[PDB]
Amino acid sequence: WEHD
Amino acid sequence: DNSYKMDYPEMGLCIIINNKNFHKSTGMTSRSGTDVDAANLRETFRNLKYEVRNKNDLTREEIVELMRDVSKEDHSKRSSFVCVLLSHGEEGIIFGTNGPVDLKKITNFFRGDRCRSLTGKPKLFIIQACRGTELDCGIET
Amino acid sequence: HKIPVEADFLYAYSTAPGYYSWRNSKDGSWFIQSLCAMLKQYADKLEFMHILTRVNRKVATEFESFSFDATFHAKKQIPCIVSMLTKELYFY
Repeated sequence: WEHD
Repeated sequence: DNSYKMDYPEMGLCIIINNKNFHKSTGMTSRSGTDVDAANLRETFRNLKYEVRNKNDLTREEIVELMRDVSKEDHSKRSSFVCVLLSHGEEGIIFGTNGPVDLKKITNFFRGDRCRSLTGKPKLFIIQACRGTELDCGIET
Repeated sequence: HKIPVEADFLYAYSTAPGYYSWRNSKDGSWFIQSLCAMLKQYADKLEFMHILTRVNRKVATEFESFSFDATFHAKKQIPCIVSMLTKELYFY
């Protein structure tokens, strides 16, 4: 879902 | 002579810097899930016989300080050194809860001349962070 | 008889240069979860470099992003192993  | 000596009394340290919450004046979305990664690492490395030391939500200064001190420790009886960084980041930059810091500044503390007890010993830096903003659309196989 | 001060270093990046790194809300980042799984399964018979190659394949093949925003949907990732080591690494 998310990224860094 | 092809393999590093891993029969020292101790395998070594395993510093894990876990950053999930960032200051509102930075613009970073809380890294939900990093808690699972931190815990998963801990158990994995404990089985590998490492002295695992976890650290949560560190700032620029605190990070650099933790590393400076660890590099000033006596690793003479240790066979290696592992450091896990879990946080936001850019190319060659790890993010502390309040600000960014060059990965180079951290790694430089463990160089062959700034840490004689680790000279000739494997220094592993596992990094979970971004290195830019490019998206890999991939291709079918 | 001396060595480079940059030798014996090994960096295991979760993604390639200039690229994003993906993370799941409940399972954890693809990299870490693959790295831990490969270590738990091969750290008793494989050299570290070989283990990280496995980590690369698992991350590149078994993962794909999902988002309601097309821009971040269906994206891939490849880990980047950067080794300045001079010997083989075995955890035992």
